[PDB]
Amino acid sequence: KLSIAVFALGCFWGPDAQFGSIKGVVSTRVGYAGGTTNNPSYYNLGDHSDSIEIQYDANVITYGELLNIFWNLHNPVYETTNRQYMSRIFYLDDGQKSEALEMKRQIEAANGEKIYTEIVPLENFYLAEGYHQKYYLQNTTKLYQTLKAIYGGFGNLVRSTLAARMNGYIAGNLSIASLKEEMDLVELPEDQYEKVLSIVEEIKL
Ligand SMILES: C[S@](=O)CC[C@H](N)C(=O)O
Repeated sequence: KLSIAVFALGCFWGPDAQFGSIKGVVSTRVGYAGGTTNNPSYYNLGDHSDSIEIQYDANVITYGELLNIFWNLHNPVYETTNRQYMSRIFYLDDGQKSEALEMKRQIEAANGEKIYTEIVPLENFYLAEGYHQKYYLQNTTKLYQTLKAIYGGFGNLVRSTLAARMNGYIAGNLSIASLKEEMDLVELPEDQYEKVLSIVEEIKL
């Protein structure tokens, strides 16, 4: 049992890699939310926004810390009607709602600009296509294939904490030192630890 935040802040690849680099974030998935059609998809998006579902351990990171990361990944100071990329916070309860509203007020005071992020109730979140998940990792072929065999397949891999961290590492959002600690948590057999580590070290160059 973990806590859930659902945010929208533009194309979801960067957010996936950024939030997935953070201690306390257990898993991420990208998808679509905020519209009024069931089962949207990339070429049939309707009025939905590109969104990220963050599953986090509230004992380790708070919703307030996640909102602060959210507002540091983009600066939503213009009003657009482009639903696919609109800045939105989908609250799952009234505590999330009030923390978001308060933090939005603080930001507007501290920097002087109106924030256009819509703070709205989460209705339905729909998972994006598999090719959008852990996008940087998926497109780093050897590392991906190795990790995928270790986790037992695509679904198990992309739902894992280590994939979230690896994806963030490839994207440039996590140090190799922190990544290595994460690899340590998984307790791989020595040989697999070494295969993964040499790919990762080769990526650092
Ligand atoms: C998920 S974003 O809307 C897609 C952006 C585009 N395919 C690109 O590679 O630049």
